[PDB]
Order: sequence, then C-alpha cells, then structure tokens
Amino acid sequence: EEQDARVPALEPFRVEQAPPVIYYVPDFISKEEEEYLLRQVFNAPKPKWTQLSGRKLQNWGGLPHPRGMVPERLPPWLQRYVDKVSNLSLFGGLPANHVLVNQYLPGEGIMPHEDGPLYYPTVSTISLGSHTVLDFYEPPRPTTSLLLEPRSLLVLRGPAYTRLLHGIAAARVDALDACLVRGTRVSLTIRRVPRVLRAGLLLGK
Ligand code: NI
Repeated sequence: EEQDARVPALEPFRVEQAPPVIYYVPDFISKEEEEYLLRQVFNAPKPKWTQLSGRKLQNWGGLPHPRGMVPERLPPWLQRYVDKVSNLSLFGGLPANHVLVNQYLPGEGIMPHEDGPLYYPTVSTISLGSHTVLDFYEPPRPTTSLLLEPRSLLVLRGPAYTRLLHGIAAARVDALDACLVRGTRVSLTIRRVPRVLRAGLLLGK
C-alpha cells in the first residue's frame, strides 16, 4: 500500500513524520492565482452554494453518488488546477474530474472523517485565504497535526486516505508553541470520481 502510494516527483515534499503517504507543497499557486480563484468562488451564482451546519461548500463537476455521478463540465478557471494536479499523476492514470470547494469562516471546521470509496484514494487540496491546522486520528486526541498555509497543495494517499481520519477543529486561533489568528479559509479539494454516468443518463432512487 505504502510503496504503491509514493509519487517520486513529490519525494522532496514528503511529510516524513506524518503517516504514509502525505505530501505538502508550499507555494503551489502564486498570490495572483490565489486572488483570481477567490474572486471566481465568491462571484459564483448563489445557488452553487450548499449551506451546512459547520461550513458552506460548492460541488463542481457533478454530485458524487454510489449509483454514478451525473457529470457537469468544469469551468476553465478550475480545469487549469485539475490539469496541474492530474499532471502530478495522483489519480491512478486518469485525470481528476471533481472539485469540492469548502468555505470556513473563523471558528468553523469539519469533524474527523475519511473521504471514503466514492473517490480514487487520493485527496489533493489547494488552500486559499487563511492558514488552518489539519488534525489526523487513528480510526481520542490527534496522533499528528499539520499546519496548512495559504497557496499550499496537500496530498493524502495510501493509509493517510484509506485508514486515517482527518478533521479541522472549530477554532479562531492556532497556537504553534507563536499564535496564528484564523481568517476565512477556502479550500479546493480535487479528486477523481470513478463512477460517472454517460451524458444525458439519469438513475432514479
Ligand atoms: Ni476530507
């Protein structure tokens, strides 16, 4: 599982003290690229947002579903980054086809979870706006935590996808020791959904 999950080109960005296999690439995007992404996410039609209890999100590329995803064309402003991460060969030899945008106001997070079998077992996430701390849990207290800085790419593969839980604490500040105040964070999670329906086909139920 671990040998299969290594990405030779990302070896210099391996987070060696974290569970196998996590990559963290600082400055994966420029400040101008980050600003344009934030502008496009915020200028999206109001109906693109789903309000949850603890955050709000957008699905781009379709709604993943165990009976098959009805696809939607990704816009070029997201396809550019889907291509960049798919060129790192992260999704088993086929390109990513889905982007989940999360917005976290200061104080918001996400309960510990695994991303599960609707996706090829790789998470790639580009962070925008503000830092956060990602907590990892054995399937309590976190086993490891990682600071995610704006404009970074995080990649979780192998057991870091299939065994470990990840979460973000509903916190306003992160003490590193020194102390970072959270702003609004927007994350772009780029994954490959293997079960996609042909164009025009609907399944009921
Ligand atoms: Ni997740």
